[PDB]
Amino acid sequence: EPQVLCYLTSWSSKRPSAGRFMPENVDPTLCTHVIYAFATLKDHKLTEADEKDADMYDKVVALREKNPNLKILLAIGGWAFGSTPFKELTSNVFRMNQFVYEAIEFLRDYQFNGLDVDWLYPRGADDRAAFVSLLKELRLAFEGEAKTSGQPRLLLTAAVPASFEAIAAGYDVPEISKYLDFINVMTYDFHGQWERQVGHNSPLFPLESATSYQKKLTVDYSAREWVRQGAPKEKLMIGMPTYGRSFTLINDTQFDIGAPASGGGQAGRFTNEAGFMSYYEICEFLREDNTTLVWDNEQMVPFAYREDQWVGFDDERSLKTKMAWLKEEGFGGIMVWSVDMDDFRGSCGTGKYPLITAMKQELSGYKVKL
Ligand SMILES: CC(=O)N[C@@H]1[C@@H](O)[C@H](O[C@@H]2O[C@H](CO)[C@@H](O[C@@H]3O[C@H](CO)[C@@H](O[C@@H]4O[C@H](CO)[C@@H](O[C@@H]5O[C@H](CO)[C@@H](O)[C@H](O)[C@H]5NC(C)=O)[C@H](O)[C@H]4NC(C)=O)[C@H](O)[C@H]3NC(C)=O)[C@H](O)[C@H]2NC(C)=O)[C@@H](CO)O[C@H]1O
Ligand SMILES: *[C@@H]1O[C@H](CO)[C@@H](O)[C@H](O)[C@H]1NC(C)=O
Repeated sequence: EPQVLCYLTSWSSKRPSAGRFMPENVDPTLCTHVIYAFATLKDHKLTEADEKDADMYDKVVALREKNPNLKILLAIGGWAFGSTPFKELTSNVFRMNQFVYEAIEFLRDYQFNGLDVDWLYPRGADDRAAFVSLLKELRLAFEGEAKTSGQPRLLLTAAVPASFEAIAAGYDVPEISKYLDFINVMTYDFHGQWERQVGHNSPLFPLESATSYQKKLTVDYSAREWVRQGAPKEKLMIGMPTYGRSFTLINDTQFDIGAPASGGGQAGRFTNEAGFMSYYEICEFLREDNTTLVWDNEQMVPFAYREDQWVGFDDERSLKTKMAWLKEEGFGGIMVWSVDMDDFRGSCGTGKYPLITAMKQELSGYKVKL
């Protein structure tokens, strides 16, 4: 029963032209869960991050109206949110607990199936405990709300980093595994525009060339590191990106892995952030005159370059290769960032939703067992 958790970004509705994505562009039979990103905290209380995000929460739910087994979650936090609103939330108990109690109310008001807690990232010994405390009080209050109210319990999931260094620094893995329904490993952003050398967003395996250090910055090593630190395989949802990480090359003749980069690459027309492109933006890039598509047979992922623009991404083949690895490793399913950056319109010339469809196909008939 492999689970497929799909993140829906709220800000995708603000995209121009075709890029614009709304909750009813979602194929309600694709994913097993849809997670809406993100909400915020208004004085340590879970709330809408924008005034008529509200009607969107209502639109993203009632995807259930056409798939009643579909679970809809609300996400809190994310990258831009930072760590500060979480240290505050968890600095004292009345604050944290009244957040829990009121979040349930909030969640039930909108008829969300659960909460995805995305604190990026706890660091150090007291952040470690605050994170476990937060997860414990929420999970326990959820359990205890189900038997006072008599409804199916609210779900508790959390997104977690890939880096082994990040795991040690902020994550008591046996403890959070205990309270989380689902552990969403963000096995992407291994390399990107913060770096001055070309590297791939999401390599499954490393180059044989690689330093022992970077042999660790792979989907395979990361997911396994989590298993090593206590994580139950059936709760491990391995992250799958539908975007690629792009670079501007210092020199056009140097396009290989490790090639010097001045920084991020040209923003896509619709996502408007230099450093990455959606998959439908990748497709246009591929269609352009003399773009060179390269398959990395060691890393099992593709990248492509034209002139001084270089992008490493996931396609149908690499994602299926990862599904074969995941079934072989016995993981409980996948997490997708994000449903709105897959080619949902089918403009790439393949099917509609070609990336998530590919992963679905390869997961068919897979039962996770122990
Ligand atoms: C090996 C190692 O240590 N590597 C790290 C590397 O991990 C670090 O990169 C960061 O990784 C984390 C995952 O661990 C990324 O956060 C995840 O993944 C999602 C995709 O990257 C991320 O989506 C981003 O969310 C932002 C909001 O928090 C989006 O900002 C939005 O930008 C829009 C313009 O483009 C704007 O209109 C919106 O208003 C704005 N939204 C908000 C709320 O402000 C951003 O666009 C989006 N990126 C996308 C969609 O591609 C999620 O936040 C998060 N998912 C979760 C929590 O479930 C994070 O993105 C990575 N950071 C960067 C800068 O790439 C890296 C950082 O330097 O360090 C390495 O060492
Ligand atoms: C690009 O790199 C080559 C070496 O591969 C070098 O000879 C050339 O001068 C460079 N071109 C520039 C910096 O414009």
